[PDB]
Amino acid sequence: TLTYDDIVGTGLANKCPTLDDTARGAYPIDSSQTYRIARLCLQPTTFLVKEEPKNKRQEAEFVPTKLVTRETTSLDQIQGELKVNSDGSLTFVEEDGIDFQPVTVQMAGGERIPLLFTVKN
Amino acid sequence: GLPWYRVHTVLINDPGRLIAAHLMHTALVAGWAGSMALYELATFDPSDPVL
Ligand code: CLA
Ligand code: CLA
Ligand code: CLA
Ligand code: CLA
Ligand SMILES: CC1=C(/C=C/C(C)=C/C=C/C(C)=C/C=C/C=C(C)/C=C/C=C(C)/C=C/C2=C(C)CCCC2(C)C)C(C)(C)CCC1
Ligand SMILES: CC1=C(/C=C/C(C)=C/C=C/C(C)=C/C=C/C=C(C)/C=C/C=C(C)/C=C/C2=C(C)CCCC2(C)C)C(C)(C)CCC1
Ligand SMILES: CCCCCCCCCCCCO[C@@H]1O[C@H](CO)[C@@H](O[C@H]2O[C@H](CO)[C@@H](O)[C@H](O)[C@H]2O)[C@H](O)[C@H]1O
Ligand SMILES: CCCCCCCS[C@@H]1O[C@H](CO)[C@@H](O)[C@H](O)[C@H]1O
Repeated sequence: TLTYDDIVGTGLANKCPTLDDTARGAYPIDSSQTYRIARLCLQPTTFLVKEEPKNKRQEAEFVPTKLVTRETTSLDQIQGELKVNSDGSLTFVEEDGIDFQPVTVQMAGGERIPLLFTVKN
Repeated sequence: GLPWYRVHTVLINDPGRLIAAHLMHTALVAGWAGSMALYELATFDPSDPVL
């Protein structure tokens, strides 16, 4: 466990926690109890933007972009109910958290594309 | 004195100033190439090599 001072300025504050190769187990769901996601974190590694060509009949592709707003893109500290359904599916219902980031990326040639990268609600 | 259409004949017996005039010509042509390319880049739409 690193402290703030270990981390400040490294870029690690924008990275989600990882797990070891060894974590290939199974977390039991006991339909008797209630559950929560206490922390959800999402860390974008790629932003693609769909091109808008001059005619349909060309399937438009998603293309790579360049991030210009730095290491400010991650969603985190998100929490909420983890429901157990009749059919044993689970449903996450987001309640709160740092669940959005404005982001600007740039297309080849310079066009800037701001977006509100989010999982709100 | 020299007619207007002969002014550059001063260079015929002056190798150093001939080289200088050549260099200037060369500077003008290379500067043109540079300027031309920038104007083209400032106006070129790269978004459709098809049509
Ligand atoms: C490659 C081009 C070039 C070079 C290297 C030379 C070099 C020379 N000239 Mg020649 N000359 C040129 C082109 C050139 N000239 C042109 C186009 C004209 C017609 C205007 C002349 C008319 C001329 C005269 C009347 C004389 C020379 C003379 C000479 C010598 C002394 C320098 C001088 O007085 O220049 C004078 C010439 C200029 C300063 C050219 C004027 C600049 C023009 C109008 C372009 C403007 C440039 C500007 C930055 C861009 C405008 C953009 C636009 C959108 C408005 C030297 C051998 C002198 C001498 O040695 O005679 C024995 C002399 O009396 N030249
Ligand atoms: C590499 C090519 C080249 C070179 C280095 C020369 C060099 C020379 N020429 Mg020749 N000439 C050429 C090609 C060339 N010429 C061509 C293609 C023609 C047919 C168009 C001629 C027809 C010609 C005549 C009829 C005469 C010369 C003369 C001369 C001498 C004096 C030039 C002068 O003072 O003009 C001074 C010129 C000005 C002050 C202004 C000229 C402005 C022009 C007309 C329009 C604007 C030009 C513009 C800047 C062009 C740049 C574009 C580029 C692509 C050409 C000099 C030795 C003279 C000579 O023999 O003296 C003894 C002479 O009477 N030339
Ligand atoms: C090793 C011997 C040598 C070499 C390598 C050259 C090469 C050259 N000469 Mg020639 N020349 C020579 C011997 C040589 N010359 C001798 C012994 C004489 C009798 C004195 C001449 C008389 C002569 C005349 C009258 C002219 C040339 C010109 C040229 C140039 C024409 C192409 C140009 O401008 O491209 C474009 C240029 C480049 C792409 C840049 C190249 C990098 C440069 C050369 C580095 C500069 C540093 C260097 C230390 C300076 C001395 C260079 C000098 C050896 C050429 C070119 C650089 C013409 C000229 O210079 O036009 C502008 C020209 O008018 N020469
Ligand atoms: C192979 C390629 C080539 C060659 C052989 C030349 C040769 C010449 N150039 Mg250079 N030039 C070139 C490529 C070339 N150019 C390129 C790519 C550029 C960048 C645009 C230039 C830009 C340039 C400038 C700015 C100048 C030259 C000049 C010259 C002349 C210098 C020697 C002289 O005194 O002639 C004496 C002049 C003549 C014999 C008359 C040439 C007439 C041409 C061929 C026809 C154009 C005339 C027409 C009436 C002009 C209308 C233009 C108007 C609408 C604005 C010579 C004829 C200089 C010159 O003309 O100085 C007076 C000059 O100022 N050139
Ligand atoms: C000094 C210096 C520098 C800078 C430089 C520069 C910036 C330059 C520029 C240059 C340029 C920018 C140039 C330009 C040129 C141009 C030209 C030379 C043009 C010409 C034209 C003509 C000749 C035309 C003709 C005509 C007409 C007009 C019409 C139609 C017909 C015809 C085509 C005939 C640096 C920093 C690098 C460093 C070293 C020092
Ligand atoms: C060493 C020194 C110095 C130096 C200086 C110099 C060397 C300068 C240069 C100068 C120069 C040498 C300049 C130039 C000019 C140029 C011009 C004036 C040009 C014009 C052009 C044009 C006008 C163009 C047009 C066009 C074309 C051609 C094509 C494309 C289109 C367009 C239209 C864009 C000083 C003093 C700083 C001081 C310190 C020391
Ligand atoms: C060495 C000498 C000094 C160097 C200066 C000369 C460089 C000139 C050419 C470089 C190419 C860039 O050229 C320039 O690009 C931008 C972005 O596409 C364009 O800019 C234009 O489109 C963009 C859309 O993305 C708008 O944000 C902008 O308000 C508009 O004017 C210009 O119309 C173009 O002229
Ligand atoms: C001599 C230095 C040249 C200065 C270079 C300008 C940046 S490069 C420039 O960038 C624009 C916007 O991204 C592009 O649209 C354009 O196509 C490209 O030429």
